[PDB]
Amino acid sequence: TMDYHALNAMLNLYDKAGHIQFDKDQQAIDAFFATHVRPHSVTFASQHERLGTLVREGYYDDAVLARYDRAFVLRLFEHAHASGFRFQTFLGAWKFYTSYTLKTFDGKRYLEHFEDRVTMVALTLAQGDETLATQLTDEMLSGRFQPATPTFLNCGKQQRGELVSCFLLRIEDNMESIGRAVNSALQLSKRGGGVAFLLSNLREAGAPIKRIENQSSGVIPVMKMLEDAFSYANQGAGAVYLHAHHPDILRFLDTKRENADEKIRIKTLSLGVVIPDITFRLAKENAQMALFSPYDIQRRYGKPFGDIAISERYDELIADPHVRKTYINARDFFQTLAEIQFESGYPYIMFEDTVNRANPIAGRINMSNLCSEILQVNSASRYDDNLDYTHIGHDISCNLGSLNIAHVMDSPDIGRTVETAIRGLTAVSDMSHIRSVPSIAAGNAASHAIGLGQMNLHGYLAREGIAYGSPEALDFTNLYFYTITWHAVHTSMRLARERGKTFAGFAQSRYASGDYFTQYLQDDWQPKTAKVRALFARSGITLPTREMWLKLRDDVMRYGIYNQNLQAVPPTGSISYINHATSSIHPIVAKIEIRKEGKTGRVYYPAPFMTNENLDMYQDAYDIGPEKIIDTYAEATRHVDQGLSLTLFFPDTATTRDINKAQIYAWRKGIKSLYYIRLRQL
Amino acid sequence: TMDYHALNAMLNLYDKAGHIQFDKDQQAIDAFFATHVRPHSVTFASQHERLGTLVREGYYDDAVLARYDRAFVLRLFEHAHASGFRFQTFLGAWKFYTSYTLKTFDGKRYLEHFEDRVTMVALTLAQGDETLATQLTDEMLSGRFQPATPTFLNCGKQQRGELVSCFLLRIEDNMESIGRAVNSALQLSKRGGGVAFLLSNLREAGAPIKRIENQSSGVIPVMKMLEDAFSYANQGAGAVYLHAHHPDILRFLDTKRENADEKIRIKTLSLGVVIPDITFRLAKENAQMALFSPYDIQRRYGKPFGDIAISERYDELIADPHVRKTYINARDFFQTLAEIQFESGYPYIMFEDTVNRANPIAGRINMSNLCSEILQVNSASRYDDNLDYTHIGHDISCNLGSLNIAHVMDSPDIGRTVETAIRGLTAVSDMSHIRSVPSIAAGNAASHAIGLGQMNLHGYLAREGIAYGSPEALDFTNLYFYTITWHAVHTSMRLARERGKTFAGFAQSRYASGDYFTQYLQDDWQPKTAKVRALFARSGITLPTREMWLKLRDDVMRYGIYNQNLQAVPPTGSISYINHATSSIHPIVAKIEIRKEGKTGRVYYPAPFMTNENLDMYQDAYDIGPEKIIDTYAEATRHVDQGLSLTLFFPDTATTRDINKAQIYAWRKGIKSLYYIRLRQL
Repeated sequence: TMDYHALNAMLNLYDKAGHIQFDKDQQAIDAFFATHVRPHSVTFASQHERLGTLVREGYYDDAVLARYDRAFVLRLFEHAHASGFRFQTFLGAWKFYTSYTLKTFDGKRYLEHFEDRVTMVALTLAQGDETLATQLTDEMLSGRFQPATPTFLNCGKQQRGELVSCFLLRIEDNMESIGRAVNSALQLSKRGGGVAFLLSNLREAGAPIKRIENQSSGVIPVMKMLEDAFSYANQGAGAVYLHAHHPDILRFLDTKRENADEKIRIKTLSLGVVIPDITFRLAKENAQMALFSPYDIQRRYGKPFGDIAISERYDELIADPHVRKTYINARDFFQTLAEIQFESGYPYIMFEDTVNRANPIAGRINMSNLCSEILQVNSASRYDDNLDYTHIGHDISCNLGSLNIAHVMDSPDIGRTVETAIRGLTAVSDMSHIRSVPSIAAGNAASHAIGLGQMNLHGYLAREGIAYGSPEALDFTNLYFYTITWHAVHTSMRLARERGKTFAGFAQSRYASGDYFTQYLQDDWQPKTAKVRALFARSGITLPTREMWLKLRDDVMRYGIYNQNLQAVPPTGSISYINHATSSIHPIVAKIEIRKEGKTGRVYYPAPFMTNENLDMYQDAYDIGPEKIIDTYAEATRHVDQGLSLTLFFPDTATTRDINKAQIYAWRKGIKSLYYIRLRQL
Repeated sequence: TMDYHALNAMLNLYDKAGHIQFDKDQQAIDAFFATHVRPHSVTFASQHERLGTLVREGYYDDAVLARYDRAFVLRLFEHAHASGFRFQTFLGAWKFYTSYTLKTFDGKRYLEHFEDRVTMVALTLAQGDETLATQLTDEMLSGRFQPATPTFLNCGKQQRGELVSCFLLRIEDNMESIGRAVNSALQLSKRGGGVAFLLSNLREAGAPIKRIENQSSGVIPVMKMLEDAFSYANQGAGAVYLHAHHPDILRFLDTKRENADEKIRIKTLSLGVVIPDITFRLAKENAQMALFSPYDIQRRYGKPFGDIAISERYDELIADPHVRKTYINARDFFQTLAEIQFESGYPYIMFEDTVNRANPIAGRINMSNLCSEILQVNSASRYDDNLDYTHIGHDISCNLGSLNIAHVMDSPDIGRTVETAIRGLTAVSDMSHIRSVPSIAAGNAASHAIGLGQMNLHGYLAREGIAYGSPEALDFTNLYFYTITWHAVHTSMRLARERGKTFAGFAQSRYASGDYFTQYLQDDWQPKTAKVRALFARSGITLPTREMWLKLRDDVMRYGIYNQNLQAVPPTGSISYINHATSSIHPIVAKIEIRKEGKTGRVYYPAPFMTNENLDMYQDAYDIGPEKIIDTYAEATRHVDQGLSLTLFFPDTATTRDINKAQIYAWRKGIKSLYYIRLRQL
C-alpha cells in the first residue's frame, strides 16, 4: 500500500456522512518512513563516529561541539533519540526531510533526523551550558518550544545562512543615507532577506534641493531603487513604510494599482502605512487631511518627519506658516486604502498612537517589519561623504521563536518553559554580529531584543471544547498571555543579574520607573469564566498574583532587564506544520489545508486534535470572521510588548466598506497593527 | 530693426544665387547687446566696489581673490576689458549670457561679461601666480585656449558645481563592489554626472555563487540598477562597457532593441563595447567566437576577465578545460552590432589591442568614458564587509580643455600657448578632491591626468583653402599634432622639475625607458606637401627636430613627467560656439547649424571664416564621408596619448554593411575608438 501521497490525498475525501478518515494520514507517515526516509538515511556504527565523519567531511561545525565535553554531546544525542518523538502528520515529516534536515552534498541521502537537528540546535544555543542545552532539547522535543526556521535550519551546520533574518532600517533625507540603504538592502537580501525601510523622512515630490525651488522626485524613485536591489540579489524580500500624513501618500499607494504607469509601478516591494489617531477623527467628521512637508518640518524643528508626533502637533503644525501643507480627503484616503488592499492584500497598518502609547521604551516607533509584528524604537545614523559612518545609529533586527500553547498547558512548570525559550532566543541575539550593517549590529548589541511568540491557540481551544471567539476563549487568551508575560519579564530580569547589565536606555524606560506594572497592579486579572478558571487549575499553572507582580516590580526597578523587548507574535509558516500547531492564535484557514508542493502538486494537512467527533469545533477564519479574530488579538495586545501579525479573512463578496469597518473596529479595540487582507481563495 | 532673432534667422535664407547674407548675423549681435545685454547688465562705480559687492552678497568666492594682491586683481580685470574682445556670432553671445555668465540670484540682471568670467577663471587656475594668471587671461581672450564648460562655468563663483565632471569606474565581481558602484553613481551623478562603469569583470548569467551551480543573473540586473541610480539623482548620465568576448555580450546589446523585453531594457544608459583584434580575424574567416567565463578565469588566473589579454591568450584559453566557453558567430556579432548602432547610434567601440599597443603607461586599458575619448589605466579596490575600503584602488577622472587651432597658428609662440593650457588644466587636477569616491580621488592624486584637446581644424583648413580630407590636410594634421605633443611632454617634464615629483608609476612607464620617443627619432617627420611646409613657415612655428626630441628624451628620462596623460580630443559642445570654432578636428555638420533653443525655437550658427566666396570649402561631414574623416583622426591618433571622439556620419540610405565597412577601415587604420554612428537627420 506504500504510496504515501495517495494516502495523504485520502484526507481530501468525505464519506456520505461528511466524515474524513484521518487514520489514512498516519498510514501515510508510516509508508513515508518505510519507503523513503529509512532507505535514504545514513546510519553510523555510533554517534562518536558520526560526529567524527560529519565534522571531517564538512557538514557539521566542530566549533559548536568544541564547547562541550564529547561525552556530554554523545549523551545528549542519545537522550534525544530516546524521547520517543513522532511526527504527527505526513506534511510535518515531509516538510522536515524535504527542506530542513541535512542531506549529503549531492542531495541523495539524509544525515539527520528530527532529534539530531534538535540536538545541534540545543548545543548551539546553549553555548557550553549543559543544563540549558538539555532543557532546550526537552522543550523542543516535547513540542513545547519551536524556534523560527532560520534558526532551526542552520544551527550546527558548517554551510549555514544567518540565524537572524528580519531587519528594519531607517533612511535619512540625504544621498548618503539613501546610498547606504540600497547597499544594506543588497547585503541583507543576499542572505535571508526580510528587510523593511522607513520612507517617512524623505522629502516630498516637489520639495527643494540645494536651494533650487522645485526638484525632488519624491519617494517613488527611491522605492524603484530598492525594488531593483532586492530583485538583483534574487530569496529575500522588502517592504517600505510611509506615514499617512506624508505628501506622497496617494502616489505611494498608487504604485500598487494594476492600471497605473510604468515608473509608478512597484511590483515586488510590500507597502505599509502608518496612520495616527486623528486621521481617523478627521474622516469621521468628513474633514480634509493635512499632509505636511517633511522638508519644512526638519528645518523648523530639527527633527525628521518620522521623529515627531503628528497627532500631538496636528494643530500646531497647521498653524505654522513655515510648514507647507497640502490637503486631501480623509475619507477618500481610507477609501483608496481599502481598494488597494482589496486587490493586493496590502497595505499593512501600523496604528502609531496605539503603539507609542503602549511602548514602554523611551523614544518613538515609526515603522514595522515585513510581517508587521516587530515594533521597536530606532535612531538615525550620520555618514561622511565617503559613506563612512560618522555616528552609528540604531536600527532593528530580531529573532523569533514561539511555543505551542497546548503543550505548554500540558506541563506544570511553565516558568521553566518560558525561561528556556527566552534564554535560547537571547543566545540568538548575543551570537548575532551583522557587520555589513553597523547600525543593525550596534542596535542588537544595545537592546538584545527578542521575539517570543505563541501558536496553536485555536488547536488548543478546540481540544478543550471552547469555540473560537467565545467569551471563554477571550478569557483564556487574556490570562494565558498575562502569565507568559510575567515569566518573561521575570526571566529577563534574572538575566540582567547574571550578566550584570541591562539593555541600553533601561534607565529612561518605563520599566525603570515602574509605570510598566501599574496595569498589573490594578485588577481586571481573574477569570471572567469558570471553565477557564479550571483549565489553569487542572494544569497546575498558577496565575500570577498581585504580590508576585509587586515583587517583580521591585526586582526589576533594582536589577533591571536584559532584553529591551520580549514578545512578538508573527505568523508561524512551515515550522508550524512540523510542530503540528494551528498557525498562531488565529483560527485555522481550513480543516484540511492544501499546499501546492511535491510530485503530486498537492499535500494535505489536518488540524491538531481534530477528529470526526469534533469537526464542529474547527470553523475556518472566513466563517469565524474578523470581529472574533480581532477580539482575540486584542486580549493579547494588552500584554505583548511588541506586536502581532493580524490578517483578516473576508468573503469574496466583501466590499471596501466591509474592510474599512473591520479596520475601524480594530483601531477602536487597541490593535497595534494589521497585516493582510486576505479575501477569499482560488 | 532691434529683433535679434529674426536677424539671426536671416542666415537661413538663400538668394536666387544660393548665397547667404552673413552680415545679418553681426547685426543680430549688435541688436542683442543693445536691446538685451546692456539694459540688463549691472555696472558698478568701479571694479573695487564690484568685487566688494559680489563677495558680500554671496556671488563671488573671496577665497579665490584672497590669493592675490587686490591691486593685481583690479589690474587684471582692466587688462581684460581692454583686450577688445568681441563675440563673432549671435549664438556665441546668446549662449554665453543665457547659460554661462553669472546672473543675480533672482535671474534678472547680469553680473558678468566675457572678460570678467575669463578673469575669474584665470585667477582660480593660476592660484596665486600672477604671470600664469595673466597668461591664462591672454590665452583665453585671444581665443587660443578654451577650457571645458564645467570649468569655465564655475571658476570663481560662490555657488559652484565641481570642476571635474568625467569619471570612469571599475566594478569588481562581488556585492561590496557592486554596492559601491551604485553609490558612486549616486554621488557623482548628483553633481555633474558623466560616469562610466566597466562590467567586464562581472560573472556571466548562469555562473555559480557560493558553490550553488546555476545562479547569476548576469550584468543586466546590475545595469538596471545603475540606470535607476542615474535616473533618481535626475543632470548626470551613465555608460557601461562590456568586453566583446564576454558571455553576456549578446544580451547586453539586446537591451538597446526597441522590440525586446521589459527587464532587458535599458533606455538611458549608454553602451560601449571593447573588441580585441582577433574577433576581427575570426569574423574575417567566418569562424566562431569563443566567449570565456569571467568566473572561471578569475579562479584559474587570479585576475579578473578585464585584466587579462584575451587576444594574447585566445588559444591558451580555449585549450584550458577549466574555463567554460560558450560560442557565437563572429560575423553575426558584427552584424547585430551594426544593427543596434544603426537604430540608436551606439555602441561605442574601444579597440583594445590598438589602445594597449599605444599605451605608454604600465598596465592595461579596459574601458572608456561616456564620450569614448578617455583612455587610461585603472586598478581594483577592495572593500570590507561594512563597505569600508580595505585597499583603495585607482579609478579615472579627467578635466578637459582644448585650443583653437587656427588662433594657435596665428601666433608664433606656440610653446607658451601649450605650456599655459597644460598648466591650467593641471591646476584643475591639483585642486580636485572628490572625497565621496576615494578611488577617484586617490587616482587623480597619483596620476594628475589631464586632457588637452583641439578644435577648429576644419575651420582652419577652410580658411587657408585646403579641402578637408585631402593630402595637404592629412599632412597638416599630422605635423600640427606632432608639434603640440612635443611642447606638452616638454611642459609636463618641466612641471616635474618644479614640483619635484612625477606621476605615480613613472618608473615602470615607457617614458622612463625612453621607448615612447623611438617613434619620433625615426623619420616620417617632414612635409609631404609644400603648402603645409609654408604654413608652419608663415606662422613662425618651428617643427620640432631630431635634436629637440633627443634632448627632451634625456630631460624626461632624468627628471620625469608630471602628468600620466596629456592629450585627448573630446567633442567640443557649446564652448565651441562661444569660441567660434568648428567642433573639433572633424568637418562641420552644416554650413548653417541649427539649434533648437530660445523663444524662436531655432537659432542659427554660421561656420568660422565662411563667406559667400568660399562656401565650396565648407562641405558637411555627410558629404565628406567617413573615409576622409577616419583618415584625419588617424594622423592624430599617432600622437594623442589618450584618444579622440570619432563619430561617423552616414546617409539615411546606408546599410549595416556600409557601417561595418567603415568600422573595419577604422580598425585597420589605427583608430583607438569610435563614438556614434550618426545616421542622417530629421
